[PDB]
Amino acid sequence: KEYLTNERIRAKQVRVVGPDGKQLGIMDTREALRLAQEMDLDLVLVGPNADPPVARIMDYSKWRYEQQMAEKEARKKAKRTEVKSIKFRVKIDEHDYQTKLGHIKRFLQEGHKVKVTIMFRGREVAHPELGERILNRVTEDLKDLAVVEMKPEMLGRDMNMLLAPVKV
Amino acid sequence: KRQVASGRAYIHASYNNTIVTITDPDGNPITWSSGGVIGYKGSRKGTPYAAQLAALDAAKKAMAYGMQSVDVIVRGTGAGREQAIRALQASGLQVKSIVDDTPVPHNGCRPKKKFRKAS
Amino acid sequence: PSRKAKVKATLGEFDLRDYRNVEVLKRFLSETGKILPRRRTGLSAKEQRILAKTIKRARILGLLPFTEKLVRK
Amino acid sequence: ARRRRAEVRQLQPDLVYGDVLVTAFINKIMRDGKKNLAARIFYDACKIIQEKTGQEPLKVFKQAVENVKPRMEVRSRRVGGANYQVPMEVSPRRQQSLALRWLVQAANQRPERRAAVRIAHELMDAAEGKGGAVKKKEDVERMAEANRAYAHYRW
RNA sequence: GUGGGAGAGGGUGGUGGAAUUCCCGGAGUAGCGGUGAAAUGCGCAGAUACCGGGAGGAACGCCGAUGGCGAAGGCAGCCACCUGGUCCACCCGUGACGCUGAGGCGCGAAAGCGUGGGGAGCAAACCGGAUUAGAUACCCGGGUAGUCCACGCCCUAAACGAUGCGCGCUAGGUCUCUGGGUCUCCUGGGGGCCGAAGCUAACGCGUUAAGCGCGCCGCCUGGGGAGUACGGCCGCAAGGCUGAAACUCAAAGGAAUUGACGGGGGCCCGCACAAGCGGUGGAGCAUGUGGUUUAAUUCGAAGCAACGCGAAGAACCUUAC
RNA sequence: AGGCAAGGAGGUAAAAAUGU
Ligand SMILES: [Mg+2]
Ligand SMILES: [Mg+2]
Ligand SMILES: [Mg+2]
Ligand SMILES: [Mg+2]
Ligand SMILES: [Mg+2]
Ligand SMILES: [Mg+2]
Ligand SMILES: [Mg+2]
Ligand SMILES: [Mg+2]
Ligand SMILES: [Mg+2]
Ligand SMILES: [Mg+2]
Ligand SMILES: [Mg+2]
Ligand SMILES: [Mg+2]
Ligand SMILES: [Mg+2]
Ligand SMILES: [Mg+2]
Ligand SMILES: [Mg+2]
Ligand SMILES: [Mg+2]
Ligand SMILES: [Mg+2]
Ligand SMILES: [Mg+2]
Ligand SMILES: [Mg+2]
Ligand SMILES: [Mg+2]
Ligand SMILES: [Mg+2]
Ligand SMILES: [Mg+2]
Ligand SMILES: [Mg+2]
Ligand SMILES: [Mg+2]
Ligand SMILES: [Mg+2]
Ligand SMILES: [Mg+2]
Repeated sequence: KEYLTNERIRAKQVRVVGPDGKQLGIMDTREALRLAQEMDLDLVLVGPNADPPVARIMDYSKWRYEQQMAEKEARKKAKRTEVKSIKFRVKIDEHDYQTKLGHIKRFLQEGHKVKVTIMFRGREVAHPELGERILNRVTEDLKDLAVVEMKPEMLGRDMNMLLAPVKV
Repeated sequence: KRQVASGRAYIHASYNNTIVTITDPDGNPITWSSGGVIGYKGSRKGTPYAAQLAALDAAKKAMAYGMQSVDVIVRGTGAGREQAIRALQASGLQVKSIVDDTPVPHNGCRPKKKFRKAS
Repeated sequence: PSRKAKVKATLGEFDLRDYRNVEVLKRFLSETGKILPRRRTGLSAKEQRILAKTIKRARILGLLPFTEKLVRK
Repeated sequence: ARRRRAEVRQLQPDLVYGDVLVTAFINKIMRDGKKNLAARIFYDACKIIQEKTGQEPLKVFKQAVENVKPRMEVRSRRVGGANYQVPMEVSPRRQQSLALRWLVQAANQRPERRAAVRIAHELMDAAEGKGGAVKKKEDVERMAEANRAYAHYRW
């Protein structure tokens, strides 16, 4: 990633590439340094791997900045949309359920993938009939906004689903 | 490639990063060192050690321009302003006086809600 | 609890209101351009207040320092 | 610990020479609690030293001890969330003990066959300014220079 | 009245630096900023940090108080002007002119709204990021209104000393500010703290009474319902003031006191961790259990404090299966 | 040099829905 500029270079003969891409040849490192000084720029060791080290008369700092920007871009087109969870229950009544649904819808609209999970507690024996039914109802409610990425999965004292947005 | 031998040492000290600028006697700076400059990023940026490192780096840079005769001024307070000062003293640069000039308002505007709750 | 010397007890006879008398007024200002407390001057409250006012007046004129810089630290 | 300062045990001094440090070293060497086996081992080491590097075998030991001694040490502390390697100063006795331990470790971390010989070799190395124990000491010192960072977190 | 005095009392006209942002100028380079961490956010069109100057708007650091003022809301750079209150000494003048105050008229923080301006910061809403099960929130990055001013309007509030105003009486102290004095101590007016009596549900209060009285005014008659509905009035709107009942419950409360609790703290201790030596896990077996298999794997023991335990002796016996 | 304190700092304090 990071290289050796001007004075940090101790290897004696360097291959000198120019500001846009000016091939000046296998030259003295001192000569390269001098050239860099002349153009108000820096000779940066861009390949310590090839034929008598590949060194670039560039604004080192500028290049670094560019690289940083690129990296930032890479981590800003890697998408902020992740997995939003919502923990339901057994004896869920109406208004609260609707609120939950609304929340889910909002999340979907934003772009997210949704861990839809029913927290069980007491009996968790009559669980699938009610919990599963609830889940089914939820799915039905979101048939145009949501697609079922994965079907009910009981792990702990709970069962999880996940729902993905219908069209990207 | 300009060279000076003399000037000031403005240590802006914030809790997130202690930044050190070195200036010529006129007030026109030669170099500066910070926390991202000693690689450190985020939390350590304001850790006293980082400040010390920055100070050292700044001193080194100054030395690459012949500087010795150094007046030192600190502004605000960070984790190591004192640490930075100590580092500078150690370095081998003729430390004339270390002077406090915090940018403290004479009852200025409304501070941000963090620097509010002070009443 | 403050008691080394007092700026009233070190200073003799002087009028308070006269801001022009600046060096005598330079003793109640801190090393930084800041006023010393009641427990540093030695005055009565009224007197202290008057002194403060005078200092302010002086500042407005300019004679005495407004804010300065501590040394060594 | 909590109440009193938990005193250091003053050992019975050496049966042949006359120094407590030597006794301590012997004890350190000793595993399973077999003093007579490892005391003999120590004596053998001494003899070896006398033979090869033409010197009294107490002075050499002392030199070795001096060489392996740390002055700056590294502790572990949780502050804020993360753990920080904290550099701090050692009290003389403790430092000596540490050095002894290191020496013992080095003696056990060598490639040759017999117990005494290895020990002797390690001692010689320590005296010289190299070996295993010395390297360890150096490493420790370095750690208390790459992490002189978190020195203001004084214990 | 005279003679004084304290004061951020208020209003009008100014101005003084610190700060901040913003603009130009420089010099200077790879990051600043942010945090429990970080991420957006800005930065090579050169940002941050540093000096020069300007542009502005706010708000007054130190003094600064546990202080001073006002009737209350409130009030702080300094000046000038206009001006309120008040406090004292002379006891000089008047001769009960007083005290309160239903209504009334005024004032009335902050937000709010209308009209015009200005607008630096801060910053509801709002847009971002994290944080998270969720985040419409605490935390950061911006960001409108608004904050500021002029004119109007609003009128509420923990508009609290949760104590109406007035006088008299009833131990002191102590600290504070302010005045006069025959000024190491008195005597007046404020502000605090400790307390005699007494009082109080207790907490507390205690010459600044919640004590004794008297004067007048304001409310109050369980809570919730409910400051809501209704009407009425006010207001550009928001709302306000004024103010129920049906029903409902047998409470709602306050003080204190135990105890318990607290992601309150302090003081301690324990092989608790550190400092150190040696292990367990990993290997094999030994055993005891869980599980599973079985005709039955007898039963119990259950985190610590069940698990080489009851079993300190299972081939039969023991032994219950 | 010690004894108490006032201030200025600068660190810690920041993370917790599941039963019979
Ligand atoms: Mg008069
Ligand atoms: Mg510029
Ligand atoms: Mg008379
Ligand atoms: Mg008469
Ligand atoms: Mg009246
Ligand atoms: Mg009225
Ligand atoms: Mg902001
Ligand atoms: Mg978010
Ligand atoms: Mg958000
Ligand atoms: Mg914000
Ligand atoms: Mg307005
Ligand atoms: Mg109002
Ligand atoms: Mg109050
Ligand atoms: Mg109030
Ligand atoms: Mg009230
Ligand atoms: Mg008053
Ligand atoms: Mg009084
Ligand atoms: Mg009594
Ligand atoms: Mg009392
Ligand atoms: Mg009294
Ligand atoms: Mg009462
Ligand atoms: Mg209301
Ligand atoms: Mg109505
Ligand atoms: Mg109670
Ligand atoms: Mg209690
Ligand atoms: Mg442990």
